[PDB]
Amino acid sequence: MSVVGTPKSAEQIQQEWDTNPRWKDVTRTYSAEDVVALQGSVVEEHTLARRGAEVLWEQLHDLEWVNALGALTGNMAVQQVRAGLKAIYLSGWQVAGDANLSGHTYPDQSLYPANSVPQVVRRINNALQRADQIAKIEGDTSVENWLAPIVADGEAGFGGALNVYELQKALIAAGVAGSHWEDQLASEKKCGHLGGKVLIPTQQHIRTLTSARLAADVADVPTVVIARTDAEAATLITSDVDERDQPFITGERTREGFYRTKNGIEPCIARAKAYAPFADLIWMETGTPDLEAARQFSEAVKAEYPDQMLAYNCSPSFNWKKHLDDATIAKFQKELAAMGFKFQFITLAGFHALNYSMFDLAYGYAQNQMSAYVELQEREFAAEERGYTATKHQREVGAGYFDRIATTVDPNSSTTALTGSTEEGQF
Amino acid sequence: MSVVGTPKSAEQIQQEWDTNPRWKDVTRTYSAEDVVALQGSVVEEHTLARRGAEVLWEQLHDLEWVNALGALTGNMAVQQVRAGLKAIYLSGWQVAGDANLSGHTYPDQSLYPANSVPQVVRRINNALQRADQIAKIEGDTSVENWLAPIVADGEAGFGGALNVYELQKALIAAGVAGSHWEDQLASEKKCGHLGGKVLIPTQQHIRTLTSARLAADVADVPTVVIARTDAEAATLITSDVDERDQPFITGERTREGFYRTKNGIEPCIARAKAYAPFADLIWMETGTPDLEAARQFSEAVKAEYPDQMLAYNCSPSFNWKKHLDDATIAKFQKELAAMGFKFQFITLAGFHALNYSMFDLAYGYAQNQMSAYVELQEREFAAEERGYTATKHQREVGAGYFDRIATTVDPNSSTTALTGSTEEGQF
Amino acid sequence: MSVVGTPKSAEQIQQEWDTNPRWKDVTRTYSAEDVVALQGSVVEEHTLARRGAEVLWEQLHDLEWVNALGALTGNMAVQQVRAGLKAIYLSGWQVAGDANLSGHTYPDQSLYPANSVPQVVRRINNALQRADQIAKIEGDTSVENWLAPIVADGEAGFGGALNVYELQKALIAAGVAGSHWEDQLASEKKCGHLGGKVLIPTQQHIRTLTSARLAADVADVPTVVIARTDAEAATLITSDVDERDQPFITGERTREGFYRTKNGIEPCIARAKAYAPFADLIWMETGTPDLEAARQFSEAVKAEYPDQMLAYNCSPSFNWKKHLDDATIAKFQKELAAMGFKFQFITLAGFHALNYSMFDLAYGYAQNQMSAYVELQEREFAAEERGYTATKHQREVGAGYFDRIATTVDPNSSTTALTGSTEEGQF
Amino acid sequence: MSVVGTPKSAEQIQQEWDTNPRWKDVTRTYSAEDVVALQGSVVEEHTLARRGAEVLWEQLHDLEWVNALGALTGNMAVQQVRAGLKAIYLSGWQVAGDANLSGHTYPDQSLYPANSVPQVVRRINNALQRADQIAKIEGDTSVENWLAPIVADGEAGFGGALNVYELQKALIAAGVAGSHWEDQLASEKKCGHLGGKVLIPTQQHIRTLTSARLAADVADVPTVVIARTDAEAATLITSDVDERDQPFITGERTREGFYRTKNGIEPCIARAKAYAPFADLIWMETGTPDLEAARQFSEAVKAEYPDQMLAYNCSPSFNWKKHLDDATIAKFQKELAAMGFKFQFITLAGFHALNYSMFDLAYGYAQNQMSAYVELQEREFAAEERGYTATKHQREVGAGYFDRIATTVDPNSSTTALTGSTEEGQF
Ligand SMILES: [Mg+2]
Ligand SMILES: [Mg+2]
Ligand SMILES: [Mg+2]
Ligand SMILES: [Mg+2]
Ligand SMILES: [Mg+2]
Repeated sequence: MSVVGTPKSAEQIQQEWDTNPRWKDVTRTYSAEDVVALQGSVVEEHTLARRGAEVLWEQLHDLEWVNALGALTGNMAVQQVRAGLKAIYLSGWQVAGDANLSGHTYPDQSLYPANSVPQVVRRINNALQRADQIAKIEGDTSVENWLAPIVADGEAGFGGALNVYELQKALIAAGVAGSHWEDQLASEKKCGHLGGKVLIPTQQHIRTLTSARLAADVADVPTVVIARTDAEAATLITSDVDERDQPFITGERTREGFYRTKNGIEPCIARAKAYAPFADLIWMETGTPDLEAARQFSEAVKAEYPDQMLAYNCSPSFNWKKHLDDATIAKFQKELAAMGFKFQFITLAGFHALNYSMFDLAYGYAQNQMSAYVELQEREFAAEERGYTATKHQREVGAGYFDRIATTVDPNSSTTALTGSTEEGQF
Repeated sequence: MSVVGTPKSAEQIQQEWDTNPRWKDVTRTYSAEDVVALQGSVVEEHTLARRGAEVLWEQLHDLEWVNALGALTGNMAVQQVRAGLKAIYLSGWQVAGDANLSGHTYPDQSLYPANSVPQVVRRINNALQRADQIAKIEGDTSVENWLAPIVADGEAGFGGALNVYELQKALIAAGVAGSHWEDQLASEKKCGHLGGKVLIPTQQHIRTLTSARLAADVADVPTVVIARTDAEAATLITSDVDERDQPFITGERTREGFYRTKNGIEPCIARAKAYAPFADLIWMETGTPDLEAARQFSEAVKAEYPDQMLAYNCSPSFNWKKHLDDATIAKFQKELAAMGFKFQFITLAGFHALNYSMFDLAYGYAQNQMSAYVELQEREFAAEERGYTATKHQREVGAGYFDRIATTVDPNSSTTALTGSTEEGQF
Repeated sequence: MSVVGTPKSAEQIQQEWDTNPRWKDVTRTYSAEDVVALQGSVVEEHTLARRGAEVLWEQLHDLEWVNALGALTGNMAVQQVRAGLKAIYLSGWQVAGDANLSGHTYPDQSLYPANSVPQVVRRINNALQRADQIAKIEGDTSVENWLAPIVADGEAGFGGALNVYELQKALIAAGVAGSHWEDQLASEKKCGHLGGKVLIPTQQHIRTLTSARLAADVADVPTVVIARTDAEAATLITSDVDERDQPFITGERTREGFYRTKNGIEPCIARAKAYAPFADLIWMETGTPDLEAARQFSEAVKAEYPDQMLAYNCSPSFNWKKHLDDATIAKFQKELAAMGFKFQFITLAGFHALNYSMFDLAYGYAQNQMSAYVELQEREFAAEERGYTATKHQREVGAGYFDRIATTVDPNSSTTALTGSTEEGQF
Repeated sequence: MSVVGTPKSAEQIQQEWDTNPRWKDVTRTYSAEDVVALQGSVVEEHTLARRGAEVLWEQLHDLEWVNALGALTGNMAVQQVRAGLKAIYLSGWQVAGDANLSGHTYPDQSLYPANSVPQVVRRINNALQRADQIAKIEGDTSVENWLAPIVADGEAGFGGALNVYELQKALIAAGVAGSHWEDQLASEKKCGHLGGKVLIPTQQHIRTLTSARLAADVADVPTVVIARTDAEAATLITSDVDERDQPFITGERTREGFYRTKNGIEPCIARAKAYAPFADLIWMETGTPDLEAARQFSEAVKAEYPDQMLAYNCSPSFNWKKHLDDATIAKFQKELAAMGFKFQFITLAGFHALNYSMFDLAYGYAQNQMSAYVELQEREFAAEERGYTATKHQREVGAGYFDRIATTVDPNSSTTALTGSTEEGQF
């Protein structure tokens, strides 16, 4: 036998919950003994999840606010970090659209296999690790921490409390820093800005949030748990069993058996308060980018919970200039941070940048061929003064790093890559 | 017992070989009976592989030339077709860098799992199929053919003839139209524009081209087979056993057992000639974008095989404006076309478009937050006159197509997505 | 543009629904035109799905009955067919237990990723195809059909109607012949012999059966659709919306909002009758093997639907000796077949055979080392008289088939595998 | 900003290499600073790989010998440990045959995707972890260590030194304890007991072993590195470049350029000695299970390398009773153990166990239906005396464990699985 990965005792775990300020405003309805009972004889260490979660928590407290863009590939996350961004957002919508394990293009309705997001978390972490390895051998100290924390989409958990548990565990195994969970019926899940949304009862989402925390505790990592409510626009709910939901129930039913419910900020606020003890961050989806509406939500929840941090989705599902002038747009995130919205993210940033940049290049290329590509390459060259490095694509993906591996195994290797390359001679 | 998928007879196959103009200049050193014995009692129909290969072959003869850009995600290929391109190039380098089944970022050295490119082939077809389905329910006739032919990188085959066979079979099952195969040692494979390259003997590559043809024949599809030679810059070869290679052997050997060999256009020309009976297209990697060297290579091959189509890599591994003036860049592809270069491609187009667009957005975002994203969204709106559609990301990704499935199953469904979406109300 | 895989006209499909006996007893609530609307410009052929479904249907009408054993690996399926079986069962329980895409061991509660069963379907077809390729090379006419139809577990569809649709589509792409769908809540799905089952409303299961059929129609293949009811033991239902369900609802609720419902054969019979127009086979999960209960169910259904075929789970979750005697155990399937149970299967056969054989082997090995193994080898030699071939393991996994590919490419290869093998010299 | 996962200093690594008896006679031709240079800013902890490798190294010394059977599924490994076995062997031949990521059935020729064995390593560890978790909840302490060390097949590394590096790294991420590497040309790899084998030069294999050690060092885990030579039967070698290989070169060549070499125990002992400073265990492939040949190989090695442990493949490719008597067969492993073979394993145990046990059942089932199955269920019942537990399949697979998760999350949950089960009532 062995002591490696020996689980902590329940008293040690209790001590930590009582001692670490991380757990100041955090309610667990299960016991430390319950956690240990689920741990077996060996607890795998999850370095990147631990490191990420701790970094993320400090950033939410140390910065004015943390903003992120949705990344759907590893290289996308690398560029975000290279450009000075300090956190990464992993969008389930983007995974459905262009990066899931079925191989298919889907709308955002939880259609893809449930291990799809964990795979992209692991991909993003691998890509940042490579960027980190390359920087080290290059003596590049331009970025202090390549392993920026990742906050990923847990959707509606793909089923019940057990599905939620397995997803959080998978996300942790892959190195996630934070995960979010929404109070929608999993079998009818929608993007927050699609219609046809169905809520589940308040208590059912507390079970989800409890389940997400249990998985993190059993995995012995301080995963940041975010609760999201879709009650601003959802006109349906699965059941009227929960007394907290009954005030918005209208009596009318649909043919499927769903109850109609009165949507808006009011049930969002009540839901936020109920989730607060079980959420590190709280997020309500909205129909418009509106600062007053955000202030309204923020005030009401902080009245009850002064230190409860909030999250906001600066969604590309909004037509921004339709609703806001350049001046409000420019100050949007700053104002939001003043209200307690400490995590802010553009969910579909990667989808749009990728689709637009390839459309633009392919269109020019269709008309003018190489002239069109040369314009991009020249922009890349120009971008180097900003810190862009990917013009030299070979070193960017690690040709220099694997040369070092190769010469470590055999210094006189005849088959190394960078020496004699066009990159060496032309860039 | 059934007659679904029953194998043809050798006689039928032979007739096909004798009379189909597709096979005019194709040498097969195995028998039609050999093919049949490999087919068991059922042959699966590969619709996309068949359709793609037939469309590709006609475009090569119908169009002045077929050009393409490297796609590494499904959405990229969609935007390329939407912008008017008629074929998709699937780059092994890009798969190594940002889209392979290990989840890691790699340089272009055949490090990733051998089913990686096939998986991307299937993804790209899935994505094109989605765009096709959406076009049909939207009444969108702007794109003539959504299922553009995919030409994919078979690298050095990941081993010997059998690994080659299995890779070609997997590409076909995934629906590939064409595949290219290079005369390097698989265990030391490099991007053409990296150094450290090791050639295999001429006959070993003829064996590769034979295996790739054989897999296509057994799968019963007219897959376009592309032969690539890396002799312009490789200074090593695994063996001097082949008399056609001996004139360039120097005599010196490395510690690995590799022979030094004289690189340049001369051994490329000879190899291209030995490969011609086994290749629908021939491609030589070169160190610069140069019409004269292209002309030189084209002239010499055509003098011996007048109907031999060629392929040219318009590589991002070149510093284009360091080597050419804007006038020469503007005419490059049409000039190449005139010489017989019928398939032309920018291998790493995807990697650069993706990396540069995200660096630029993230950089802007870091300084201006929402102002930076809105500039992109506005550029997207502006692009609609050119044919861009992804600004409406919900329908782009099939929300309307799935709503159609939903209402087909249940016309009274209360939970369809687009009705009441912010997309519908703001776009 | 091309003719390959062009979709049929609505008129043509209608013609088939009208005139093909296959659809005699089949209700479709959507139209032929709805099917065409969803097929885009190109319809992929699915040879193995078509062949298997056609073959399965014929067998259901020819043989007294069709039985099968649950297979979780490809070799297992190969051996089942070798041993003379005519169909393969693909258990979701077994996939959860030992063959799903998360890599984890799960209980049967829809915990694993939704593309796990399609991947095993594809695996089993690949394995059978290799067995079929090898036979055609060894001139083995022993087995008449290596491509036995596969019937696969669709569970509760992993969510809503769209999740169901996507599962069926992926099952078909992998070459499934038939699929079964059960009337449970997916977020709380259970093995039928587990407790805590929650039913869905009758109409919701008709929605599922409809979705499964629609995916088959869109994919243009006559997949066998199987309807399963879990009403014998389930005491919970999600809603009281459906009038057909209301007679069993007690009026008592749970804290989650579920409704208590009266379980037993009576609701199973009512549900079966409701599912009948949408199901090629109907299957009632039961708590004990009981020829009497089976006849009761069988007679009640046939009274309304005389030609409705049924299916029966001979479940290892039963203690067979606690309930029955040797004489009846021997007649069991034959008697069921006379009541109209035309498809019969042992769900967990593979789990038990694999787990037991390995335990027995390992146990002996621990105390007796090589003696224990040598014994297994002897039985394998013995079993050769009954048709077993796996003792010559090299040729069993295709060493000779691949040698043939190798010599097809190059007859003079010095790197063939079987020549010089210890299989050639010791066997 | 974090110090979690900060790598050790060169000096600390150096100290471990100097003083820790683990690294006693281990040559590393690279430096401690070379290792650190490759580690980036963060080193991920690999709990199961560290634990397994440490445990395995101890067992190899504390125990008389360590023996193992090839496992190819997770359940298979659980039954091996349950039966008292102390280590698990992961066969590449078995992955090729029935458990690789292409989904196809293959002969043992390195045809499958290179990440296939790592996936089975992860699966096996997951399976053992589940069993550990259940046993802890059931108070079963009959197995002291559920997480038995896993020794895995690295084959010929799927290419060059960098492919070896990545395979070893993936094996470690998955939790491997040891890995073996053979001196064949990957592009022509064969199972040891097939023919058509090709050796690579001695120094090339040293490169392989050095790369495998480097990956383990960079990953900071004491992975057990095993070298295998295939020189006993191989009559071919890629090159005559290595002077240690020249004595066996005959001078004859093939049309492929390979060199004919004299096979036998002679080059095996020479290669064993060359590999010894780079291998924790040495393994020689034999034509027959002969104790005398093993004595001859062993003695020759210990005379120069006294502490060098050895490994032996008790292979099903041998017809065992065709060579040995029941008296020797029974003493075989004990005898080998004396000679210095502390690791012995049956490569294809799982294959034969699986294929036979399922052919047996399916064959009975085809004649006798349910009678055949109950025969099996009766044996499983009979085995609960020896410790067999899979009869109660629900608990075996985690039903009780997930019930505990469910009740921890919500003690009032009315949808738990075991209460009301047939397992709770019939077993
Ligand atoms: Mg989302
Ligand atoms: Mg809180
Ligand atoms: Mg390439
Ligand atoms: Mg099932
Ligand atoms: Mg092996």
